[PDB]
Amino acid sequence: DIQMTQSPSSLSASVGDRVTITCRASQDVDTSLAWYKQKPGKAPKLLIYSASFLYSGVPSRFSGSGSGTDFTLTISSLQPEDFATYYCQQSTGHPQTFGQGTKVEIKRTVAAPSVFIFPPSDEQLKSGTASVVCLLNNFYPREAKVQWKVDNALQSGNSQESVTEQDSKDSTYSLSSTLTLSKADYEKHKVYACEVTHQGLSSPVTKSFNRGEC
Amino acid sequence: PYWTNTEKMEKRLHAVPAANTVKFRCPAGGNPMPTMRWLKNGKEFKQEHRIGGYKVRNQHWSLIMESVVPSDKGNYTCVVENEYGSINHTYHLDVVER
Amino acid sequence: EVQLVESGGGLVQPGGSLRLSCAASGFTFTSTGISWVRQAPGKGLEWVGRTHLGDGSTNYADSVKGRFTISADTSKNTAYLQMNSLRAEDTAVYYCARTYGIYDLYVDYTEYVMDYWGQGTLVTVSSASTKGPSVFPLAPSGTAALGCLVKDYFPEPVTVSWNSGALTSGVHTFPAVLQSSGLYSLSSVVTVPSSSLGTQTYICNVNHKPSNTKVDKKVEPKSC
Repeated sequence: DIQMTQSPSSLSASVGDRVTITCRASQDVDTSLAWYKQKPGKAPKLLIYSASFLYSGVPSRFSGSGSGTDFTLTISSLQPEDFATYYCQQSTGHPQTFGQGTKVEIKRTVAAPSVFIFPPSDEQLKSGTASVVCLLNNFYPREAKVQWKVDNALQSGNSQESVTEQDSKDSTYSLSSTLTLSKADYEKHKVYACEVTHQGLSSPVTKSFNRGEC
Repeated sequence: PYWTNTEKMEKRLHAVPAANTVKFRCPAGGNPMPTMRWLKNGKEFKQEHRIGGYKVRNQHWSLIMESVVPSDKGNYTCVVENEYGSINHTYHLDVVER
Repeated sequence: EVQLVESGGGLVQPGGSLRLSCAASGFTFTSTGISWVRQAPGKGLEWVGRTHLGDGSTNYADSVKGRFTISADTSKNTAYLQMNSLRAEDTAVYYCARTYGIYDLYVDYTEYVMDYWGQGTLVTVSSASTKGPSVFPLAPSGTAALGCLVKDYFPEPVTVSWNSGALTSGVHTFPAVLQSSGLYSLSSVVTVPSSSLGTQTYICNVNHKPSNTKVDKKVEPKSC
């Protein structure tokens, strides 16, 4: 096929920044190239077609250039609503192909997570399973490390994380980590603790509870 | 000045469905690098001559008309001029329906 | 206003069939075209195919040929994607896009521009059955965090509001993750003042339409 390669894959830029995203095709596509913007949960929106034509309603701070096998999408002054994933797409007679996408995140000052820990409800304990939830609230950057400790034993393989999209107001992320145990294991042990590593933390903060004293 | 690809420039009849885009090319070179103007049915093609207007990309020697309507029917002619000569080509545009 | 509204999504069996619909308003496509592109959850965009009524052409991605069929009904101003012989890897959000062509004598092809897309409908291909979630509270231990755990449901989506949608600030509802069981789970948390605890009642309103599950769980500090 005609393979499209976007670079970079992801980027962090401040508001007002100039952003360049490049798209290379594995063979000549002339100027038959389109750029899409997509916010999470919504349809892609066309920005540019035929390499350099700005689509109706698309702000003039977006511009497109290139030909042959090299193309660039330029954002002259990055605004807060321009934070999304950008796709190129070649539109030759060859079957249509897209680039893998370039995700644009917002840069802001470092902010520490507020950490909370939640023990399994007693309702859930009736079912044969315990969920322990650890909440990292309103932090930046997204990079974070969560370590579960059950009676100071490190856990591996029994947790799942989920991260919110970047907040529109304060550009922070929130994360949840969920530790899943059989009721039987949960009752074999006393100390449930969540250890959080983050740039905004001089030292790892540990939030914890004792099974029962709640 | 001179056609870069004189074999594609022999093509003259162009049909396109309504509400799509027509693109006409007339790529050239000519010491010094010639400029290009467009004519419609003999007369100079100007922005107010059709509703959408028309777009160009000189750097790829092309006239473009979006959202074509049955009245865009006619002859379109690219003129390429430098200090030393003028070259001349006509495409005929037809619009298909439904 | 130019609008394109997709419907027909949902959870269907492997080997099974589905018809997606794409209804247009504000424009007709009697002389233009319709494209379909899909997006597997978490992944990039994948062209599915295209029919152009003005030039009469119909073409499909190789991964979809002979199983998927794109048609249109001018009477209803509606385009369709008939999906037959579905497999788990057809699971995706499906977008339809109004598609016009750039016709240029100089080249071999029509350059097609997909300039306006509908919001998409989610198709889930799986042999697993619809399952409603168990809703469990996340009890608060001067800011306090409390919330709801919405566990073991299938398929997407679920909706969580707080206090019938009167409490919206401080609320984070995490994206569902697929557990290894093949069932989704998510938590919905909110921060409130430590002083509002007890006084203010905090209820999460959970809906899962596929199973007709509706839970209103009250969240409060646990005792003992």
